[PDB]
Amino acid sequence: KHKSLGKKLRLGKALKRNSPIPAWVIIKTQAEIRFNPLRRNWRRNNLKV
Amino acid sequence: IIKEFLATEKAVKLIESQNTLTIIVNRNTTKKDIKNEVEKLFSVKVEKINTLITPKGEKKAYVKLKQEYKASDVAHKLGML
Amino acid sequence: MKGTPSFGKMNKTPTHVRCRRCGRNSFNARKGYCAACGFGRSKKIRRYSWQNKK
Amino acid sequence: PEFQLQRRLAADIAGVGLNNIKFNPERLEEVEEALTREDIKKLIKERAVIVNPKRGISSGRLKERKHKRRSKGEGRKHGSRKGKSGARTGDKEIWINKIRKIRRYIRWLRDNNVIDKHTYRLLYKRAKGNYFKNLSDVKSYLRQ
Amino acid sequence: SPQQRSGSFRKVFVKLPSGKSTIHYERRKDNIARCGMCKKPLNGVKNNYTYKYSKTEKRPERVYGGYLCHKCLESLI
Amino acid sequence: MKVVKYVLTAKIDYDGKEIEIKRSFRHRKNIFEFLKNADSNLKGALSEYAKQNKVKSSDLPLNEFITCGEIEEEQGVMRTECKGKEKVSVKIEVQTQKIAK
RNA sequence: AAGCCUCCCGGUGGAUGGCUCGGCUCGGGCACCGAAGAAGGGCGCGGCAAGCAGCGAAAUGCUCGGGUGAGGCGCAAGCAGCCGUUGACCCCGAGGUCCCCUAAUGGGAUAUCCUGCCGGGUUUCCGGCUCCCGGUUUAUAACUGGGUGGGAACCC
RNA sequence: AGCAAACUAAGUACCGUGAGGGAAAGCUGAAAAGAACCCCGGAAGGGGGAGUGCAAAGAGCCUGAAACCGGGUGGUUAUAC
RNA sequence: GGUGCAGAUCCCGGCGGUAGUAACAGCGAAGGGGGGUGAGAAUCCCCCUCGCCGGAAGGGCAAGGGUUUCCCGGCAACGUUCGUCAGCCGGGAGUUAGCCGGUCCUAAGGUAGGGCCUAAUAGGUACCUACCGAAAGGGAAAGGGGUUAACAUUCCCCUGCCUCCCGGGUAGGUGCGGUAACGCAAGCCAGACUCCUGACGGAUUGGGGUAGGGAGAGUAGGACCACCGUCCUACCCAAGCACUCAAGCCCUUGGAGAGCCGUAACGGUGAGAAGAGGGCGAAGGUGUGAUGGGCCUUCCGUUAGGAGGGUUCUCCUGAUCCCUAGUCCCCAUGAAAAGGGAGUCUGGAACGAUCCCGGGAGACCGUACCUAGAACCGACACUGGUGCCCCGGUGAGAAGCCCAAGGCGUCUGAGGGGUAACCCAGGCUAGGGAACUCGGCAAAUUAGCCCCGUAACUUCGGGAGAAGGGGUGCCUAUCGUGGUUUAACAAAGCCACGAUAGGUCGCAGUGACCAGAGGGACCUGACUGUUUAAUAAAAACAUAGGUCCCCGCUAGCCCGAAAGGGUGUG
Repeated sequence: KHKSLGKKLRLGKALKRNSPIPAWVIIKTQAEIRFNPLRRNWRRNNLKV
Repeated sequence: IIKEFLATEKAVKLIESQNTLTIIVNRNTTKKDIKNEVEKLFSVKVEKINTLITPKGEKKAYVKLKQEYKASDVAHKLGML
Repeated sequence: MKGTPSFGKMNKTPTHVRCRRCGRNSFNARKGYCAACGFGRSKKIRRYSWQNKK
Repeated sequence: PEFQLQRRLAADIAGVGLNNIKFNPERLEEVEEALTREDIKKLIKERAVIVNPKRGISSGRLKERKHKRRSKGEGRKHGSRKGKSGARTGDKEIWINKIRKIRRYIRWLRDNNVIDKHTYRLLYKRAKGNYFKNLSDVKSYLRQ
Repeated sequence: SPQQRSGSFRKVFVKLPSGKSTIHYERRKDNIARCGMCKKPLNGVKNNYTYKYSKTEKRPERVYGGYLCHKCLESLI
Repeated sequence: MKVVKYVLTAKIDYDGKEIEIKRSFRHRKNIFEFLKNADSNLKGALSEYAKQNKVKSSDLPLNEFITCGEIEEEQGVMRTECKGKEKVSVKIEVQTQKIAK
């Protein structure tokens, strides 16, 4: 799989990561239930190129 | 320049079996000197260097020492083992 | 056929890729042009006076 | 209770299909504790993991039917032929084998002085003209 | 990444006592060296994909030996 | 590993001199393939002989070296004699040897 | 029994009422930024850190003055640790560092990534490299010193 | 309603090959004192008994309407709108 | 004053009735018994067995996706039902290159800066200069055996090769053999010019290989044993290095005809045939690589391991894969460059390699996984589309049917039923045989191969598989023709095809499967081709043939606002 190093070499908001809230933040904020409002799925959602 | 030393379960097996170290370095992409950065910081000799870029924003090097030196002593000095 | 069978041929390389200047996926690859900021044959930012209602 | 890891690791160590790997029902607590490829190699040796061999099709019926077809002509006859005559023996291959045998036979006779150049040249043209139907036909002509 | 004629398939088992089968891809054969108007490559001249560094092994030992035989030549001396 | 190996010895007999050449095989059907022509193969064996020891122009330019006679095997030892034109004679003797550890 | 009407109790639901660190309109001030690299974007930085905000490999903040006086480690309350009475945090003034793309500018990028040639010390690294103008030097070689893009509306 | 945006990220999520289009969503209490402990349950801000508070529509938390559904009160019902 | 709602196919929010109803069938698959885990099993796990695919439902890899990959732990939501399971949820991890690809070159094509134009540019562009344009075109050099839970021409072991740079020698500077074609360790560094690989269509055929697939003998292991003794599995080796080569083309001699030589076929020859000698020369093969492995197997301890045995021989068949030559065809003549090698000259120094030996170096970026009846696009875990490359019997066959290797019973809802009516697919029907109907629609009939036989008409090629008639199984023996084996012919062993004689059973011998109903007459378009993606495939469009018009190139016809441009490298 041939990635021209703008997506695989720079890693972050360009082909990296989709993660839940860290567990210690959920305890600290005492939140009733704490979600990531930007969660997506590889199969249903779409990632820009 | 060196950033961290990787001590996962794959990294531990390579120290004991292949005499290699696994480090995370800056990805400055004009590389001649990871060889002489470790040869200066730890006073060892390097035989081979194989480098990699992980999918989560890191550059990982597999530096293999010469038979006269043990990668266990370098790891033990850092406290990995 | 116009509908479902022809949407299957929409899995090649896209017509528009990322643009360095604006960070939007609007760079027309085949023409050397960003269809959002003009990067490629405009030094000025592409901007029109109809671009919002008055 | 899932151990698809052990079935997967055993099939490539043994080089067989993943459906050829069977466990020992009486020693499953021992298979369940295997985690590495070194563990699995030992179980195959200790017969805790059985490796089935691949099979083949028995050839007893085929050998007997082929022998009858060869020697008594049974099953070769014109109620068994589905394809065309030229798809069973091509006509060009019939001619290639016929004219090569004739040529290399009279070439031997000329090279060994049984016949002269004029009879060799006369027979060479007749063969090309389909004058003979066999190599037995030329040697009956040779003895006049 | 499927088939391409610019590569020939080989499979090996005759000179062979081990037990497996695979496929090797090599590039098609070369030819005696090229441009063209006079159009005759030569006799005794060598062309290989790599070079054995040879010098007189890849050329005859006449006056114009590697250039061409005595055909397109004497109007050059 | 490999078991059994077939070792061929040819005693080249041209005028005055005498050359002995060795050659191994692996499957006993190659022995007859080597000897099927025995003119190309023996001449190409003499080249390797000259390159190793020294000196060239021994008995090379001989005309067609007439293949061989008939192979006869008495004690599992194959033997044959082959000649060519004149002043060149060869005696061939093939030995089977089990390797064993 | 299927049921039917009325009220009570409960469920489901989220109207009504009250609230508000958000808007909306007027008055009054104030008013250019950029090759000393802008505005805009992309990737990074927290002990455990996903987002916003802040910051840039010196990266949840470094130095010097002034104010303040006992807590501080943002939204955000956990586990663990530390900073501060040798005056911290915070506020104001002045400095330092300031990744890549970007007018983007040594060359190239349908690669936010690659790759040169001179000069300097010398691991790193730091400077110079279209259209014009006034000069140097042999004359098309080379060299010294000096517009481009952004801005809600208003303007020519 | 007020700017499209009073809130865990508004031109944010999400839709389009693209120019472009474009949401939803406020409220425990003065103070978390956010329900120890015991029985049931695989578990569940789940059930029961307790306890905190001026007061538990107690986390799906101010007030809590109607439609709709379930239980009950009072009339009445299988020869007839 | 943003001031009173029952209506606007009103806007938004919540909720009924239909109704616990349709659907969870159709596209050619299927489960059963025993045991386990768990609070809870038609649905998860283990064993036995049964069924289905087997030119795809198996194997390998793209564009696209973007972590879906691997391990551990879960089940509030998610999956057409359930779920203890998962492409879901929580926590940890995983992608290694001088030799693979990008990177480089140019193609059709494009852009920037100058010029010319434009009121102006973010507009046009024939010219000049530069650059861009292919992860299936060109493009220096690697293989095997092993190793992880997850990577491997990338890591380990063994054996190598390329480019450049050092050090030590040597061939050369100042050397040889052959009539010749040619044979070879042949100097160095700086230029100039030239040549040849790179580097190219379609059709058809021979020759040589290789993968693969078979038969027999033997040694180990397995399966069956009512009686026979047969059946299955293993038996095998890379790149590099040394040697060898058929076709073809060359070199000496030789001197042929009213003829010779030769092919599968065309053919060759005094401008020099046959015959004799030779030179250059594929794919492969044989040695070495390798007392190295990996394959089968026995015994002991059954922890850690340890100790043995075998891995041989004779043949056949065979590519749509590979290399090598012919021949034929075009109002088709079937890419360009970087990068390679060589030759001939000019200048310079006397030290010096294109050959052996030792040493050093070879940036940077991609690499996990799917690649599709659940990982891509179609709002979905969508029967569509996007894929390309590959794969024993019967048989002409990659067809239909049956079965290996490999995979599956998740094209993910089930159970009961003497199984109602009815519907979607299928089988058969006495007597009649189109009486049905707009119409023989649908269904039926025929069907493979060999031999015989074949009309009118005709553009003389066709019609034509016209029409029509006969044969076909099994068993017991034979014969003929040809291939192959160190193999003229004849013998021997294997193998293929075509026939012959006799015996025999059934309703039926292309016994299933596969598999044309035929004939006479008229209209219409000559023919092969194209068309309304999603109600029209046609007599419509095109076509070859015919015929007419404009124009001598600063033309004719057409595009532009201009500079200019297409036809026109005509």
